[PDB]
Amino acid sequence: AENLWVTVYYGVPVWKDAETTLFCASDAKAYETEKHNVWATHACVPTDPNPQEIHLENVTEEFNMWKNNMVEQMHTDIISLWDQSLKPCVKLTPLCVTLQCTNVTNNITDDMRGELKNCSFNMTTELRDKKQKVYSLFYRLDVVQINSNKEYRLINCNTSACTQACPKVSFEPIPIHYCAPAGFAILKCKDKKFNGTGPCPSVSTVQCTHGIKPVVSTQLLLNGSLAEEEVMIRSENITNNAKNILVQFNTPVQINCTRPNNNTRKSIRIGPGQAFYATGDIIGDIRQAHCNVSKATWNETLGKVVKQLRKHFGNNTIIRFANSSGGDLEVTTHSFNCGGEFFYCNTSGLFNSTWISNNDSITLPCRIKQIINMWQRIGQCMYAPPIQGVIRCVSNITGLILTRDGGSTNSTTETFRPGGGDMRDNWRSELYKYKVVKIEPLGVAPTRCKRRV
Amino acid sequence: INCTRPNNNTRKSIRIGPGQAFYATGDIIGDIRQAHCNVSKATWNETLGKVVK
Amino acid sequence: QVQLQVSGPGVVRPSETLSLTCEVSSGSTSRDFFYWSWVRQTPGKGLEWIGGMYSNSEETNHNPSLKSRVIISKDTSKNEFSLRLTSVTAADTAVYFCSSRAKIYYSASYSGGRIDVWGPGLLVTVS
Amino acid sequence: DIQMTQSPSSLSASIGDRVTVTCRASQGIDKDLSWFQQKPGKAPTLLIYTASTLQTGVSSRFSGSGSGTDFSLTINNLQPEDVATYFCQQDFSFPLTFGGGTKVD
Amino acid sequence: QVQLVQSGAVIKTPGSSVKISCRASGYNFRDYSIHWVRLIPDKGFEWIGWIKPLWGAVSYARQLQGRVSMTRQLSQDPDDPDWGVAYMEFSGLTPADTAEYFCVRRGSCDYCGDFPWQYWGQGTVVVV
Amino acid sequence: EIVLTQSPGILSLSPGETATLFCKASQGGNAMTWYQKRRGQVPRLLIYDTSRRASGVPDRFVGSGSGTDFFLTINKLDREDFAVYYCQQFEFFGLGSELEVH
Amino acid sequence: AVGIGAVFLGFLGAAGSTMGAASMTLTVQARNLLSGTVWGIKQLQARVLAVERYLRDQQLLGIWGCSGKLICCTNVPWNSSWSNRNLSEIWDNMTWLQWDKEISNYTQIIYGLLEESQNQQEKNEQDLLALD
Amino acid sequence: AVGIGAVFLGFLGAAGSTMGAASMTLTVQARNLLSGTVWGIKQLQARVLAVERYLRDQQLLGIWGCSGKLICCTNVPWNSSWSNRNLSEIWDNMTWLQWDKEISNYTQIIYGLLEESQNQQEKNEQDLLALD
Ligand SMILES: *[C@@H]1O[C@H](CO)[C@@H](O[C@@H]2O[C@H](CO)[C@@H](O[C@@H]3O[C@H](CO[C@H]4O[C@H](CO)[C@@H](O)[C@H](O)[C@@H]4O)[C@@H](O)[C@H](O[C@H]4O[C@H](CO)[C@@H](O)[C@H](O)[C@@H]4O)[C@@H]3O)[C@H](O)[C@H]2NC(C)=O)[C@H](O)[C@H]1NC(C)=O
Ligand SMILES: *[C@@H]1O[C@H](CO)[C@@H](O[C@@H]2O[C@H](CO)[C@@H](O[C@@H]3O[C@H](CO)[C@@H](O)[C@H](O[C@H]4O[C@H](CO)[C@@H](O)[C@H](O)[C@@H]4O)[C@@H]3O)[C@H](O)[C@H]2NC(C)=O)[C@H](O)[C@H]1NC(C)=O
Ligand SMILES: *[C@@H]1O[C@H](CO)[C@@H](O[C@@H]2O[C@H](CO)[C@@H](O[C@@H]3O[C@H](CO)[C@@H](O)[C@H](O[C@H]4O[C@H](CO)[C@@H](O)[C@H](O)[C@@H]4O)[C@@H]3O)[C@H](O)[C@H]2NC(C)=O)[C@H](O)[C@H]1NC(C)=O
Ligand SMILES: *[C@@H]1O[C@H](CO)[C@@H](O[C@@H]2O[C@H](CO)[C@@H](O[C@@H]3O[C@H](CO)[C@@H](O)[C@H](O[C@H]4O[C@H](CO)[C@@H](O)[C@H](O)[C@@H]4O)[C@@H]3O)[C@H](O)[C@H]2NC(C)=O)[C@H](O)[C@H]1NC(C)=O
Ligand SMILES: *[C@@H]1O[C@H](CO)[C@@H](O[C@@H]2O[C@H](CO)[C@@H](O[C@@H]3O[C@H](CO)[C@@H](O)[C@H](O)[C@@H]3O)[C@H](O)[C@H]2NC(C)=O)[C@H](O)[C@H]1NC(C)=O
Ligand SMILES: *[C@@H]1O[C@H](CO)[C@@H](O[C@@H]2O[C@H](CO)[C@@H](O)[C@H](O)[C@H]2NC(C)=O)[C@H](O)[C@H]1NC(C)=O
Ligand SMILES: *[C@@H]1O[C@H](CO)[C@@H](O[C@@H]2O[C@H](CO)[C@@H](O)[C@H](O)[C@H]2NC(C)=O)[C@H](O)[C@H]1NC(C)=O
Ligand SMILES: *[C@@H]1O[C@H](CO)[C@@H](O[C@@H]2O[C@H](CO)[C@@H](O)[C@H](O)[C@H]2NC(C)=O)[C@H](O)[C@H]1NC(C)=O
Ligand SMILES: *[C@@H]1O[C@H](CO)[C@@H](O[C@@H]2O[C@H](CO)[C@@H](O)[C@H](O)[C@H]2NC(C)=O)[C@H](O)[C@H]1NC(C)=O
Ligand SMILES: *[C@@H]1O[C@H](CO)[C@@H](O[C@@H]2O[C@H](CO)[C@@H](O)[C@H](O)[C@H]2NC(C)=O)[C@H](O)[C@H]1NC(C)=O
Ligand SMILES: *[C@@H]1O[C@H](CO)[C@@H](O[C@@H]2O[C@H](CO)[C@@H](O)[C@H](O)[C@H]2NC(C)=O)[C@H](O)[C@H]1NC(C)=O
Ligand SMILES: *[C@@H]1O[C@H](CO)[C@@H](O[C@@H]2O[C@H](CO)[C@@H](O)[C@H](O)[C@H]2NC(C)=O)[C@H](O)[C@H]1NC(C)=O
Ligand SMILES: *[C@@H]1O[C@H](CO)[C@@H](O)[C@H](O)[C@H]1NC(C)=O
Ligand SMILES: *[C@@H]1O[C@H](CO)[C@@H](O)[C@H](O)[C@H]1NC(C)=O
Ligand SMILES: *[C@@H]1O[C@H](CO)[C@@H](O)[C@H](O)[C@H]1NC(C)=O
Repeated sequence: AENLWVTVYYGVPVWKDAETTLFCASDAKAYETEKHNVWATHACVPTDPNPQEIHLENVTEEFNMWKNNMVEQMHTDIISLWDQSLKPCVKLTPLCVTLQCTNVTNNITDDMRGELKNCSFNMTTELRDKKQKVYSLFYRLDVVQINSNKEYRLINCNTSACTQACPKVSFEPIPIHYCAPAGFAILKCKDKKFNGTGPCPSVSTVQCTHGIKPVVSTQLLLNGSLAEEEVMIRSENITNNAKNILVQFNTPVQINCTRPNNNTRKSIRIGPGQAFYATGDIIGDIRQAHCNVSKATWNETLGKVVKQLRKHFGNNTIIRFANSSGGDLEVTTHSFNCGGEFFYCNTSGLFNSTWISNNDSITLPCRIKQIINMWQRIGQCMYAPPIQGVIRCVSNITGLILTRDGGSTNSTTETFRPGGGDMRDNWRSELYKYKVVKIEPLGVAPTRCKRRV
Repeated sequence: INCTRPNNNTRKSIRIGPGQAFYATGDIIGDIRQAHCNVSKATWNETLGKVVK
Repeated sequence: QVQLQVSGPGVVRPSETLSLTCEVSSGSTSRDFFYWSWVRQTPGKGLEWIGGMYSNSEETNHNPSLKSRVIISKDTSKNEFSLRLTSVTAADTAVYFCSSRAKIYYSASYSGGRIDVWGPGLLVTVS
Repeated sequence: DIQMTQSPSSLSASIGDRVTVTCRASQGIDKDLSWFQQKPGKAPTLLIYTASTLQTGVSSRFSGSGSGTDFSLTINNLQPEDVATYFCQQDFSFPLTFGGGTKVD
Repeated sequence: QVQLVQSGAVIKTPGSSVKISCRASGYNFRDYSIHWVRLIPDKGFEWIGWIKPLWGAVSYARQLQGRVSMTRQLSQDPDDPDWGVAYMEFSGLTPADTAEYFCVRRGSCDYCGDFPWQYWGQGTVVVV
Repeated sequence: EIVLTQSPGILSLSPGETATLFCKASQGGNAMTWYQKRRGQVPRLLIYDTSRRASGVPDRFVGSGSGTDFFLTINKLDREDFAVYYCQQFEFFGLGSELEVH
Repeated sequence: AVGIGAVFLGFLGAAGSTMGAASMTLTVQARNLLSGTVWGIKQLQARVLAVERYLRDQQLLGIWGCSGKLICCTNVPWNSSWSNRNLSEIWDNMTWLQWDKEISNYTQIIYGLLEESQNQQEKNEQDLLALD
Repeated sequence: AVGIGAVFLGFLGAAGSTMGAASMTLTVQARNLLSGTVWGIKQLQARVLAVERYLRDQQLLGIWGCSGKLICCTNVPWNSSWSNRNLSEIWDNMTWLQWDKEISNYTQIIYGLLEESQNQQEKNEQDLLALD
């Protein structure tokens, strides 16, 4: 009886840490608004109407959001799918051309600058012999002076032909659920005070992830998942100042953003079946597009993140907020996409505070670019068509991406600057709970039963 | 077998259009010689004797 | 010749180098490895292992009762297992066998069997 | 080195007797003992590996018992092809030490 | 290989501003950060800042802010994506800043962090 | 901030010998970098993550330690190895230990 | 009975539980293991990967003493040198992932012992039927 | 035992050997049979072809007298008119490719005989349990 015999059990619940390819699955409600209005409304299996998470018992696994897989997979999938929604659309090959630009008709201030240049140019008609003279409106940030006369050109004339985005398809986010194939499972940590590294005490398996609205936001990540009860800061290594700090707070901050300039879409015929959508007349006043937050909720939430930031640096610490230090446009200013229109808004009015260890609304101006160089590819730029009417959007600032400055030489205070940097910092604020594990059945254990021959 | 072009050439880029580069020949730095190859005489005669055998 | 056939000189001059070779072969796999070993059979004593070496490496494992006087070499390309015993006196008059040392295991986990067969020896007399 | 003593030097029996060769060790060689059969003038061929496992090729007459330092080869139904010198081989530690030799007449 | 080519050593006057270039070649320039470090005799090393050349996101040392500036220029052609140029404009020159400057890159291993800078330039001497 | 302190300063030993340098940190819990710099030459990473040898590094360099106390041991010194050695935590530096031919 | 509730004992629900708890529910975990322009190629690669794994496990089981059963006794004695822990503490206390990380070194040896015992059982069954 | 060698008895290593030699090693040959932008489509086609073959062979075995075993006796007598060679010469002398090219004409008939015998064994087993 003391001599035991081996037994193999198949279907034993035990998993290992693994790296596989999860498959996207959007909701069928977006298929109801059909005909290629966004990406993945036709290239995605429809969701399960009962996402079935199963709460476990007496179990503890160690997680790591920073060496995690499937954030890289989300990045690669969104980049490649973004590239895939440009091949049916039009290349602007006959548009990199000599542009005769003047000032826009406006009461000109010599100290300031007009942000619109009115450019007329030669364009080929649908017929190859006849060419026409057609005019349009652009911003300063898309044209440059080539070297009396004043002739301009597009800024991307010497790197790439800009694929015009299809005006049929839109850029609003829809929730994608990444579902694991058979043999794999997804574990989500339901602990409240979980800083995204180390053993989590209450995990639960699920077949598909929750709603991830994919936002394009460098600083001040939008439409995220709110924290449970308090502000939570997360980093891979706090004393590392080259590692970004993800701040996710509890109550959202409402932010309004608008362009008040009323624009006119005008079609120009490039060739047979080729349409170029330009800006026509500016109906009304020439104003600066901007955004608003509440003063009191911003001051309160900065007090909250100060209260949480003093847990990592001691109590007697002076915390100040200063603006971004410098770089390109979309890493020093916060950039986002308000319904197919790209704003680049100044965040100097927000990170301008100091904090000691004892009805109004902040408005901030923006710039508007039409051509973008998203993910900074070597030969891939993209024009964006103008859209009609006054454009406004309401969003919720959910978190921050901060960076501690290079403190040495007896630093009494510690300052924090905003900075977007890599886009993967945005996606790690949403896949921080989940991990992907491989189910390996067929365990083996001894018992006191030998097989009868 | 050794093989060489002894002419020193200059790659010149020409901009065809947006993101389009055409790489042509620029200047020939030095003498204008004929590109060639060498084999050893004795090993070639020996190996031809081997394949004849 | 048969497998593990030891050939070479049968008479070694006093205090010169005995040098014997042995017909070895590679395994069924390039992943295989043998240990080829020299063993002597003496009339006085019993079977005495002289030395040997892995087919994988060039390190020699030998009996220190001969006090590191062996040079155990191999040439798998030439089917050569070679003993160069130095300072050979009349005590090394013996019939030498060369032995293959390996296992016959079937599948990648377990041991399944060991084959340590020997080849027919060669009497070497020292006078 | 580990001394290996094989006994007897010679044992005499008629046709069909179960004989026993006793091999003793000085140290723990727990189950690393081989049994070899050598015709006079010929090479020793393998009979038993790991001191209890019958090698494929030889008959079931050659059986093996024992453990630790002491082992016993057993020949049931002694045959005319069993006229050979038998050797027990240690392969536990360097160096390889072998038996004394057991002759069957 | 990973090559970091600086410019030659330069001699400046107090109150001027020195521009030091750092050309990197042999790897994908958009992936790895660039640090700047200094070496002063009888002071040892002292850290300046880093810049990620993917966007140009920078970070400076606290005691050198207002004086230093970092930019980059990428390689925009589908034939040579490897090389890239980083810059460092150092202003507010005093005679205390006579030192040897280095522009460095971290290693590429998995447990390699950011500050263990594997590859180093040959150094540029600045005397005021 | 973090302050690094190197104990021996100048260490005068003979070639072929062994040597052990020691550094102490103010805040424990992180890794440690060991740098080698010869006389008037480009520096070179010896040890990252306090136990991993970099590229082009012989195994006679062994890094060890924990908490605040870190050791760098060089076994069977060469004349090329007589140089300056620095300890580094994230952006801070020690003042460098000098190895000299006794 | 009117007024009838239900707990939906779903897939992968006995992780932290003891061995004898998971031994009842393992059948549903075995059941759920299977089913589940470039994106079709990715999902196809994932699906055929899943069936590659399932067929590998079915073949690895099939050369052992059981073809399609889920509980299987064999004739190989449990070597006590592997884990030397007795019946009650491994059948009542220990969890599964702990049991995985306790004997993750001798697993292949166990595989080889099972295969050798099954193959000698095959030859013994073929020779038992030889005399008939 | 220190000083332990090994021969790595690999996949497909008993071709020229006799039948009874290959009967021991056949299990590893059965084990290795399975695992192994347009190029992914080719490798995918090759991989699903391999599992098409493996599943075809498992189904073709399964309708016969054995489900997952590798050695299988049935109740169909060997017709001597096929090959008329006795036990020793086919079990000691003949190789496998020779044995394939000796009876490559009556293979389908043997398949049908196996299927008919297994199906009548199924109906006899079902009727043996009828009276119980
Ligand atoms: C964070 O999350 C919030 C919550 O969803 C987002 O807010 C929504 O953003 C989208 C995209 O900008 C808005 O959608 C657009 O709204 C315009 C205003 O119309 C609204 O009101 C009318 C009247 O009630 C409704 O009929 C209509 O459905 C909208 O609710 C519309 O004019 C737009 O429609 C145009 O484009 C679509 C594109 O497919 C066409 O199909 C239409 O025919 C038309 O041409 C568009 O629907 C939405 O209104 C916002 N919701 C709210 C409550 O404001 C944030 O945008 C998001 N953050 C970021 C950065 O994206
Ligand atoms: C269209 O745009 C033009 C700008 O080019 C604008 O003309 C400006 O009008 C204002 C009043 O209508 C002029 O007067 C200014 O008023 C303010 C308010 O009190 C004063 O502070 C200014 O004084 C400053 O500037 C003086 C020099 O202009 C200095 O002498 C003085 O010390 C102060 O620094 C100033 O008196 C203003 O001068 C003009 N701009 C110019 C360049 O002349 C016009 O009103 C706009 N029209 C419409 C319909 O919007
Ligand atoms: C993000 O927003 C911030 C503010 O919210 C914005 O900062 C401002 O930028 C301007 C120029 O970029 C700064 O410079 C001013 O420019 C005018 C132009 O003539 C000068 O006349 C101003 O001087 C006045 O003020 C001085 C100090 O009071 C006086 O000494 C002088 O006599 C003039 O009265 C001034 O130089 C402006 O200072 C800042 N604002 C602040 C508060 O720093 C920033 O530019 C935005 N970001 C980006 C990228 O544009
Ligand atoms: C910033 O903080 C993070 C958070 O911890 C930190 O990451 C960790 O670094 C260590 C290495 O410094 C990683 O490696 C582990 O180290 C522990 C402790 O030594 C051991 O369990 C393992 O190391 C063993 O193995 C090594 C090689 O075999 C031996 O050389 C060593 O001596 C140990 O025996 C294990 O590998 C650890 O995984 C990470 N953790 C996370 C969550 O990233 C990071 O290092 C910090 N930055 C710096 C610069 O210190
Ligand atoms: C962070 O906040 C500081 C504080 O204002 C900003 O510094 C300011 O930057 C602007 C340029 O963006 C400077 O304007 C200057 O205007 C003159 C007019 O001709 C021009 O000659 C200069 O070259 C410069 O453009 C302004 O002086 C400067 N102010 C201070 C106090 O430094 C900084 O831009 C902010 N950073 C970001 C990313 O918003
Ligand atoms: C941009 O410039 C064009 C000229 O190329 C302007 O178009 C002219 O506007 C004047 C003013 O009403 C008319 O008299 C002309 O008949 C227009 N010509 C054409 C071809 O349309 C245009 O108004 C300017 N747009 C803006 C916003 O200033
Ligand atoms: C039209 O635009 C040009 C720029 O291309 C203006 O020229 C300069 O504009 C800046 C700021 O707008 C002023 O500070 C300069 O004084 C202008 N230069 C001159 C020589 O005046 C120009 O003012 C604009 N308006 C007109 C009517 O040409
Ligand atoms: C559109 O095409 C016309 C025709 O080529 C361009 O007009 C020429 O401009 C040059 C330079 O100013 C003059 O030398 C020619 O005499 C013009 N020809 C004619 C027929 O007008 C014009 O520049 C192009 N662009 C715009 C904005 O009209
Ligand atoms: C995140 O929380 C974990 C604990 O859940 C922290 O990990 C431990 O931190 C202490 C220092 O306070 C160390 O002594 C332990 O060795 C750490 N354990 C592990 C497994 O890493 C971690 O430091 C926290 N990280 C942040 C950024 O707050
Ligand atoms: C932007 O301009 C358009 C004109 O192009 C405005 O649309 C007009 O709206 C009025 C009443 O609101 C109607 O009587 C006109 O028939 C409309 N014209 C066209 C061409 O649609 C539009 O309302 C403006 N946007 C805003 C916010 O005022
Ligand atoms: C942001 O926009 C929302 C509307 O989208 C504003 O909320 C309105 O606020 C007014 C008072 O200012 C109320 O009378 C309305 O009932 C609110 N409407 C909704 C839909 O919320 C909000 O005030 C704006 N915030 C800022 C800072 O301007
Ligand atoms: C072909 O080139 C090789 C070099 O790549 C020549 O080899 C050299 O021969 C010279 C003598 O002529 C020696 O001194 C060098 O040491 C050789 N170098 C190497 C690398 O082999 C070779 O002679 C050439 N053959 C012919 C026929 O020109
Ligand atoms: C800071 O003060 C809080 C009291 O709210 C205390 O719990 C915490 O331990 C203090 N931290 C330090 C580093 O003194
Ligand atoms: C920072 O705040 C001060 C006072 O609140 C204000 O005067 C200043 O304009 C702000 N900074 C910027 C860059 O606007
Ligand atoms: C394109 O032109 C702009 C404007 O002169 C210049 O700054 C940029 O370097 C050019 N790019 C290339 C790749 O030549």
